[PDB]
Amino acid sequence: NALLRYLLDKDDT
Amino acid sequence: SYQLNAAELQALDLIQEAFKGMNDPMEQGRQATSFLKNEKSPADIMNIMDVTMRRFVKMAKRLPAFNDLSQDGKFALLKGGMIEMLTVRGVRRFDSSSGSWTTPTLGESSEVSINMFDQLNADVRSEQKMRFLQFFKIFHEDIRSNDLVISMIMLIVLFSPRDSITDPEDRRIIARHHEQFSALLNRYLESLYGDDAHQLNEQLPTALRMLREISASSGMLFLGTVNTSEAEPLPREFFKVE
Ligand SMILES: C[C@H](CCC[C@H](C)C(=O)O)[C@H]1CC[C@H]2[C@@H]3CC=C4C=C(O)CC[C@]4(C)[C@H]3CC[C@]12C
Repeated sequence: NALLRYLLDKDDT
Repeated sequence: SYQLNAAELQALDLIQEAFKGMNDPMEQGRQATSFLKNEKSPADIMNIMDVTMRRFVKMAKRLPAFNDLSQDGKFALLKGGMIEMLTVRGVRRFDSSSGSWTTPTLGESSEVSINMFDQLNADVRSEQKMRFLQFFKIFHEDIRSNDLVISMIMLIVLFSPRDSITDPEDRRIIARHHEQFSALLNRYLESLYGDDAHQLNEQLPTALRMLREISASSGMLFLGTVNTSEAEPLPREFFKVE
């Protein structure tokens, strides 16, 4: 689930 | 009085804030192209759901309730709840007349037919199709079309106890919010409908059982029908294609 984790952990700002 | 108090109204405002981008336009790219194709393949369906999935991640990250969890707790909730939330978006977006899903930024000529199931993995496609239609049918039309109700159902299922979440404070937070969102949904419906709301609350556990079952049985639906070079990676983390 690498991409889910990446999207969770990213700064969307 | 069934009128909402200030704390309840504020919780609803916050929920609407967290969900406010779900209906934003799509940019040019693989997902939009897939939605705009008249002849959709299984891969196109994965590309479409990618948009919704990405936006659920962003919604969750706005919620103080979600942000009180550990990072591992957040991850477990999203992994455990993604397809359930997606199925609820599916109920909001399904048109019984046309037998198709639409999206609020494109016109009615843009749709995903229910009969797309007929192209998926024959091991599971028939009963998933029937489960989706039966789940859709348990909702009153004015309730499944109410974005606030739909958003709250999404949060009730997102904040579900998950066996892999072991931090006691995460478990406490999740349980409390499950209860709170369920109670808030009932209060909202009481504020609109009075006593008639109570039948809807009594049906919620039946709805949730149907939702958990359909979502838990979805994982192999695309197996054998999709080339990985043509499908977004995020949905491929939830649906096994090879
Ligand atoms: C909500 C979505 C349409 C709108 C998408 C758009 C980006 C939006 O969110 O506005 C539909 C299209 C395909 C549907 C799945 C197909 C098979 C499915 C297989 C099941 O077993 C359950 C339900 C799902 C996940 C469907 C949920 C709703 C989806 C994602």
